[PDB]
Amino acid sequence: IIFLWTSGNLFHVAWQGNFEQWVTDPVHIRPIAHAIWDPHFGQPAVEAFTRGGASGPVNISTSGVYQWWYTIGMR
Amino acid sequence: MKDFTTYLSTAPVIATIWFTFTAGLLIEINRYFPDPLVF
Amino acid sequence: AHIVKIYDTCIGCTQCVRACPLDVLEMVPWDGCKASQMASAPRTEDCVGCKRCETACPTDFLSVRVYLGSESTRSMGLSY
Amino acid sequence: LNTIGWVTFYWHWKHLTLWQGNVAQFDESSTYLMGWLRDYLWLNSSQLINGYNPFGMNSLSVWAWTFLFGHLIYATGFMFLISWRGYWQELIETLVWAHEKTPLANLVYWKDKPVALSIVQARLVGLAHFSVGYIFTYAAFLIASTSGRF
Amino acid sequence: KVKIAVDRNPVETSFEKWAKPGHFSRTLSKGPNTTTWIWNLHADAHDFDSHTSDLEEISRKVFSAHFGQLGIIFIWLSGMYFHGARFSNYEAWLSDPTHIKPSAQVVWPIVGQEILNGDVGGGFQGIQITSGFFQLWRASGITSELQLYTTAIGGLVMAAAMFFAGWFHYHKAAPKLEWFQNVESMLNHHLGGLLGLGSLAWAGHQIHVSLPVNKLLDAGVDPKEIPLPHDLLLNRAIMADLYPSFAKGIAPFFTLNWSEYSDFLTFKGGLNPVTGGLWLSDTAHHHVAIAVLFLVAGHMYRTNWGIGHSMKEILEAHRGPFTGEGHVGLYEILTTSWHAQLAINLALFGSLSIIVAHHMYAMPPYPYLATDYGTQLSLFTHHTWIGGFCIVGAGAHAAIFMVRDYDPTNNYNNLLDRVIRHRDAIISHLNWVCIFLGFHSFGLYIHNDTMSALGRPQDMFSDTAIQLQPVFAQWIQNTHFLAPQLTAPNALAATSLTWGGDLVAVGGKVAMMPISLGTSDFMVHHIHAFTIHVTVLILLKGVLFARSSRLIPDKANLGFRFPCDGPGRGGTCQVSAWDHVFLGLFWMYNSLSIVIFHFSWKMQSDVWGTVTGVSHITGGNFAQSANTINGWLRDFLWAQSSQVIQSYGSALSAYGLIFLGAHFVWAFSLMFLFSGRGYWQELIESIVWAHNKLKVAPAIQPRALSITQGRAVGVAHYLLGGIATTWSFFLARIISVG
Amino acid sequence: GMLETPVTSAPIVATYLSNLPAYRTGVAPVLRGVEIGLAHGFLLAGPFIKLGPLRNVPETAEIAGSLSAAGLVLILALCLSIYGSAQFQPLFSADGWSEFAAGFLVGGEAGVAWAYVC
Amino acid sequence: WTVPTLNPDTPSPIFGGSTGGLLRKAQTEEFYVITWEAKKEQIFEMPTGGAAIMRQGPNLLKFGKKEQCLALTTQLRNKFKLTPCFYRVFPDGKVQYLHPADGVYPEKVNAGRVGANQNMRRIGQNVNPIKVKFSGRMMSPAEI
Amino acid sequence: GPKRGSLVKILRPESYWFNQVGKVVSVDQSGVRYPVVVRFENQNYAGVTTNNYALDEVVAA
Ligand code: CLA
Ligand code: CLA
Ligand code: CLA
Ligand code: CLA
Ligand code: CLA
Ligand code: CLA
Ligand code: CLA
Ligand SMILES: CC1=C(C/C=C(\C)CCC[C@H](C)CCC[C@H](C)CCCC(C)C)C(=O)c2ccccc2C1=O
Ligand code: SF4
Ligand code: SF4
Ligand code: SF4
Repeated sequence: IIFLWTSGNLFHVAWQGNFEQWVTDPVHIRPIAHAIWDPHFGQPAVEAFTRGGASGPVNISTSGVYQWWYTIGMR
Repeated sequence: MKDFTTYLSTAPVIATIWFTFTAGLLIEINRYFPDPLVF
Repeated sequence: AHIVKIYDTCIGCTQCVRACPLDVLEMVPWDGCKASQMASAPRTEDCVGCKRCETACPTDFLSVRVYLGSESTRSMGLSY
Repeated sequence: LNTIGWVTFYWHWKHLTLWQGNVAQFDESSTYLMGWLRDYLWLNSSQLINGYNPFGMNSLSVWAWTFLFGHLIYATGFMFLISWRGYWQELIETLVWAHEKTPLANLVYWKDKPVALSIVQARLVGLAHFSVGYIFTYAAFLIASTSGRF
Repeated sequence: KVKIAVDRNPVETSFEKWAKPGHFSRTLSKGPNTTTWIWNLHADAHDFDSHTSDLEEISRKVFSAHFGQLGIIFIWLSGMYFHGARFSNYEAWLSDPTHIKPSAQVVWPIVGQEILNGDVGGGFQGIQITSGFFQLWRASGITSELQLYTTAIGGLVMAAAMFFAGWFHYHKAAPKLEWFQNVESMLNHHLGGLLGLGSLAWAGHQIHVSLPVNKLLDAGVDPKEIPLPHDLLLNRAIMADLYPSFAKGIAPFFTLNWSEYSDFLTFKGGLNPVTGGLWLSDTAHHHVAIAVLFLVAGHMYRTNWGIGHSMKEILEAHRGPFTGEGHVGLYEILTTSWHAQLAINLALFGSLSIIVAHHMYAMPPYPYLATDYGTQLSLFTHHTWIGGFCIVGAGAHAAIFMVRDYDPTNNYNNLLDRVIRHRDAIISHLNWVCIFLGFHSFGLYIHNDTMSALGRPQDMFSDTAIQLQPVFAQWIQNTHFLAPQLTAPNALAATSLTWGGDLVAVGGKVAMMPISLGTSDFMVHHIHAFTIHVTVLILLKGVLFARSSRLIPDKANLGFRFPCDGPGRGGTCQVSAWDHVFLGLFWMYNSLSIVIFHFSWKMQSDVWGTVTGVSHITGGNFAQSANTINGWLRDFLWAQSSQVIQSYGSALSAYGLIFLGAHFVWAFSLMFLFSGRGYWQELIESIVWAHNKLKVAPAIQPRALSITQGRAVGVAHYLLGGIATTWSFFLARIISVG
Repeated sequence: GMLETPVTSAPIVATYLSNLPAYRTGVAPVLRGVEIGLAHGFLLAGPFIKLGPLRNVPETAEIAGSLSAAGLVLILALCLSIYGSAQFQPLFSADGWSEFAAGFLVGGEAGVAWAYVC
Repeated sequence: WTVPTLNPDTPSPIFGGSTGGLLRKAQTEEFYVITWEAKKEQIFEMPTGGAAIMRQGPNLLKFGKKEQCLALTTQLRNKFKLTPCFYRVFPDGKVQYLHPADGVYPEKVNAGRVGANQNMRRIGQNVNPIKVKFSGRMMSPAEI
Repeated sequence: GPKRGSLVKILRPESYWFNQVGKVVSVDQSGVRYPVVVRFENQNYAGVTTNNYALDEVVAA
């Protein structure tokens, strides 16, 4: 379960994050955790959670995995 | 009168008198010696 | 069903018997105490575990003990 | 939960006053508990509770909803911690009567007999709701304040 | 035969039993062995049923106890008048009510607490009071501090008379049991003499003292220049100068030409526009009518002559097919059980206090009261709390009757029996309706929170989205506003401004305006209905299952107050009716806190404020914000606690200190509420060992508090904490922004 | 004994409860299911249309309301099926309750489809 | 003394009917039936709530659990000085007599009783829970 | 065993008055297992001030 959890973190960062854009300017770009598909949303929520730089609504990660992965060599 | 002084010897009455004495002693000290922080 | 045990410190005061709201305990002939009476628990299948018996016992420590075991419909006191 | 709440209030407020620049604010206000309640809890929860409002919403609305969500789970755990079993068992016995006497619904009948939660189970469920609401409330406040003001 | 029945010298006045703690109880007179004893000594001190079985001795005890209470209250009133005379700014306030803050408490200059003596105006420094005594004194026509001092001495004398009456009617001449059981005579004397002669003599005081002095005070003449009241009684020509009716004397009264008394017995309605209070002429006519009504009501029951009704005959006469024997047996219950009487009187006395709160906010009876926003908030909140507590008490003593006094072999197929006999149906229906109310009332708030959070405000329950208008309340409001035209022809205005109409302002502040009702008011009223129904559920379940339940068939033998019946049968914690009072106390706190929050926010938002249009204190945010929980959290609690949290370094700093202290006490209660005495007893065992090691173990054995005392301490500190928190919040807020 | 009441022991109430399809004692469980479904799906089609999230978009309010009503009828039929799977191990049997749940599915979908036309 | 039998045709006390009566446990599992012989007509308190007039002679009530029958037995025994006995009835019609199963009430000693569930030791002489680990179930050390 | 009125000391470890001092009331001379009747000036958690003990559970100290 621990290794499946870590593989899921890696997969959702690789597919839905902005990791290849984060590493160029890591001071001014917010790390993206995973995309939001919530059909209960309205259009102001879809507009407001589309922060940048994303296509749709995303969550901004606080778990710190981009700094750890960028330090240990992920690019 | 013996029973009245026995009642005055009970625990809440003596606690009231003694805390009135202690609080009044502290109040008079903080009046005549205003705001002591040191010494 | 709960576990009710009687220990040899019983002095046959009958207090536990007259405290049970379910008629589980009874007094048997015995020779271990001056009262020649000892408690016994032949009907522990109807015991709910309220512990009134333990409250009624005068001895230190208790001579009747209720160990809450597996629950049934009778031990849960269910009328349904 | 109390002790880790103290160490994280302390950590978070000393680092917020470091990150803003005015460590003098922490040095002046941390020596008395009204300074805590005014300058860390009241002050740093302005943009949190403005996550949604009758004028609109922004990206902090999820942390405002989670903040209220944690207050609610905390409060619901107080019910299991304060009120105890026999009240609820008498209430469930009246509910059992009410279901078995109502026509056209008593054709449906339970397989497991409904009873109240046990005493140990009550303590575990109350402590569980208590702790989950504690964690969600402080995580919502911490993430929303630190991300909204920086 | 109704007559005076008294036993001579029952109990010797002696200091002997003062020196023997717990003399009243055979268990407690043995002395203290463990610490539990002390708590028992204070818990059962006034439980006279556990002292004696003899109803006569109990009745005497409660009679003298009541006298003690009255003497204490008279000491309290004496204190308020004395502090109003000696340590206040009442005269200065009389000269300028709109710009001087009522203050009647001053602190001594030690340890810096002198800062609490703030600038209240009138060349005075003290604590601004919100009890409303100044407006009551101005309405009564008091003008000088001397009259207040004289009232203080009078009330002290009356306190001494009440304590003498207590000692006398317990130790020297103590009434017999059949004196107390004359309930028909008691109702006659209290309805005639107390309410009737009370309101008659008060209407006398009003018509002869209040009306002229307050008419001159509204005219503008300096208070010192106004004639003293005895000159108003003595020279009737002055009374004819203000109201010419007084020239004719009492000749129109006896000749039934009462229409000529329309100068001072009016039916104006509304408020005095220069003063913001009800017309004292309306209040005088009101008290005269009330007087005549109650004196008529006090001649209903038969005493020593043939005329008059009989209570048992009226009770036994109302019997139907659905109820069987009907009200038979209730007379015997209510003339032999003090707890049943106490339950009825507490329920109606609490309800009456809540009605007092609503009618006094809506129809301000005192001059310069409506614009003293702090006084209005304080009075409403206070009397609402008192009300709630007395209702919970009613449920408590109802249950105490049910366990100790209920005896079905004089009470067999009766109203009470049928209630006990279909209690499962009653509680199950109340259960369902409580869940229904909870789901739909609270669910609208959660629904709104979700829709507002999801960026879909058009899907909310609000005045602009899905509307839920209070059509019935609006219709009743409109009808009562249109009432003076058709269904009340002799009324000049409506009974209250809140129905609709214009606006009465005094000194730039809004006294009262029409209160509008929308979706938010609909939602809070159904929240109120929900919480009240749940409280009723707990208390009523407590009283109906006090004797037996399917869980505990012999609960009556365990008493009214007992912790449980053991961990068996799944667990029986809090099965006693006392524990139902304990939970009802928490739920009563919940309900009334939401009620006073409703009142506070609504008044500050849609009613109060200054007149330039009207600028309200919070700009009118209620209608759009009071539909989400986040709205209450931010716009009410968070926004309005600014004043309390920044009150340091000023005269309101004590409200900040009591804010923190109340939060502390509330949290402190959770230790008692969430834990149990086994842990604490074992901890005390370790500590006792430590004391034994140093030869300091007490002879009275340290014991952990009982289960029920743990619950009692818990709920008491919980209530004290929460209520005092809202107290400090309210007072600091309304005094600073008022 | 049981408390005698003119609500629990009224004659016209007893005849009305005997006439409802949960009590007729001799009709098929499929027929009971389709009648109960034609009642309940037809009444459940309403509030999804009038109060649902697509209630103000024209030409699609009734479609989404009936589609959500049909989804709820399918969830209710699954609930009936698992209740019968857990309860019995003519109406009160495993085969009879499975026929009753299938009849409720058919009758509820037919009631929603008839409410879309109406 | 011999074991008595249940007479189903025993007149019940005068009672209007409560909501705290029997449930489906009486039809599916069991219900318990109490019987006593009264000396006069007198009102007693029903343990399920309400008052009831007993008849002069035999009486018959049926309850849902054993504690209701003990509560009525204790009430009729301490207040009215009567000698009741309550049975156990199954939906097959099986009748199980108990209380007093000896015939003499259990609050006084009678010869012929065999002591059950009696440990012949103190409570401090129980073994530790390490000695009864890894049995077929949970065991308190007082079980042995 | 010990005589009436003499002070003894309790060695039953699961007793409330273990390692404490009481006063002998009577010693039963039959074959009873716990004949020594000792009163104590302080009560236990059950409010009782009297217990029966064996011979090897009391020491006249
Ligand atoms: C002044 C002379 C006097 C004397 C010597 C006595 C003596 C006695 N009275 Mg009597 N009695 C008196 C005056 C007196 N009484 C008065 C003024 C009243 C009216 C209240 C009564 C009404 C009365 C009743 C109804 C009863 C007695 C009883 C007794 C007997 C025992 C009571 C006792 O010992 O507890 C002494 C009690 C106290 C010392 C505490 C006083 C509590 C005061 C009144 C309450 C107010 C305090 C106040 C709220 C402050 C609180 C502040 C804050 C901390 C909250 C004892 C012979 C009892 C009896 O005979 O039982 C068999 C009894 O039932 N008395
Ligand atoms: C009933 C309610 C009530 C309350 C809450 C207050 C409250 C107050 N009064 Mg007011 N007062 C009252 C009624 C009240 N008063 C009445 C009825 C009178 C007319 C007698 C007065 C006349 C009065 C004056 C003249 C003054 C006050 C003052 C005060 C303030 C300080 C009190 C103080 O520190 O005393 C001093 C503290 C003590 C004396 C503590 C001793 C307590 C003893 C030791 C207890 C012993 C226990 C014993 C068994 C029970 C008492 C028996 C009794 C017969 C002595 C305080 C706000 C003062 C003030 O406002 O300053 C600006 C002030 O000067 N009051
Ligand atoms: C018409 C005459 C009359 C009046 C005015 C009252 C008034 C009162 N009675 Mg009632 N009482 C009466 C006749 C009357 N009673 C009769 C005939 C009986 C026997 C059937 C009773 C039996 C009775 C009992 C058992 C009790 C009362 C109590 C009360 C008080 C209720 C507390 C309150 O809210 O009052 C508001 C308070 C006031 C208005 C304060 C002013 C009171 C003064 C003394 C004026 C009242 C007149 C008084 C009766 C005259 C006494 C003269 C005396 C020197 C002989 C109230 C003072 C209760 C009480 O509290 O006892 C102490 C109580 O327990 N009464
Ligand atoms: C209930 C309270 C009350 C009281 C105490 C009064 C009192 C009074 N009213 Mg008022 N009044 C009232 C209610 C009251 N009123 C109400 C409700 C209305 C509205 C309908 C009025 C409308 C009204 C009007 C229009 C007038 C009054 C007037 C008066 C005064 C004279 C009345 C008179 O002649 O009575 C008859 C006389 C008596 C009853 C005498 C009392 C008995 C004496 C004291 C007995 C003494 C006997 C003793 C042995 C002798 C002393 C011996 C000793 C020295 C040793 C008197 C002060 C008149 C007035 O003067 O206005 C300013 C007046 O014009 N009243
Ligand atoms: C008309 C008013 C009234 C009267 C005369 C009574 C009378 C009684 N009540 Mg009832 N009751 C009432 C209203 C009343 N109650 C209300 C308003 C409630 C709701 C709280 C109740 C709920 C209630 C319960 C649950 C119980 C009673 C019981 C009793 C009986 C014994 C009380 C006793 O001896 O306690 C002694 C008095 C005390 C221990 C006083 C301390 C109470 C708290 C701790 C003080 C509150 C804090 C204070 C306001 C401020 C603190 C300030 C500062 C120190 C921090 C006595 C018949 C008891 C009983 O057994 O009846 C047979 C009982 O169990 N009452
Ligand atoms: C905020 C915390 C909280 C909450 C939510 C509750 C809730 C409740 N209390 Mg409790 N209570 C509380 C605090 C709380 N209490 C505390 C602190 C105490 C100790 C004093 C008590 C002591 C107490 C007593 C003595 C009693 C209650 C009762 C109740 C129930 C009232 C019936 C009702 O309205 O159902 C409606 C349900 C709600 C209002 C809960 C929220 C429902 C949400 C908004 C909608 C549900 C849909 C949901 C979102 C779907 C989830 C799907 C997901 C799982 C996938 C209700 C469940 C009473 C009872 O059960 O009798 C009827 C009762 O007698 N409580
Ligand atoms: C409990 C209070 C409550 C109420 C009244 C509503 C109401 C609504 N919600 Mg909201 N909702 C709630 C709580 C509530 N919600 C909570 C607590 C949450 C967060 C968990 C939400 C989250 C939410 C979302 C995400 C959405 C809604 C939506 C809606 C709307 C349509 C829902 C729908 O179609 O259901 C179908 C309706 C039924 C199945 C009705 C069943 C009830 C019937 C009428 C009972 C009949 C009893 C009858 C009188 C008995 C007669 C007996 C006789 C025949 C014998 C409707 C206005 C939708 C919307 O767009 O809002 C506008 C939507 O998208 N809600
Ligand atoms: C804290 C706590 C205790 C411990 C609290 C106790 C024992 C009360 C202690 C009160 C005071 C501090 C002890 C008595 C003080 C005496 C007056 C001694 C004189 C002291 C002088 C300074 C006056 C319980 O006993 C308990 C029981 C049941 C549920 C919850 C709890 C619970 O939470
Ligand atoms: S168990 Fe306790 S109570 Fe019952 S007999 Fe033995 S000793 Fe007396
Ligand atoms: S627990 Fe309840 S049932 Fe079991 S013995 Fe003690 S009392 Fe009798
Ligand atoms: S002791 Fe406390 S917990 Fe154990 S049963 Fe009695 S009440 Fe419930």
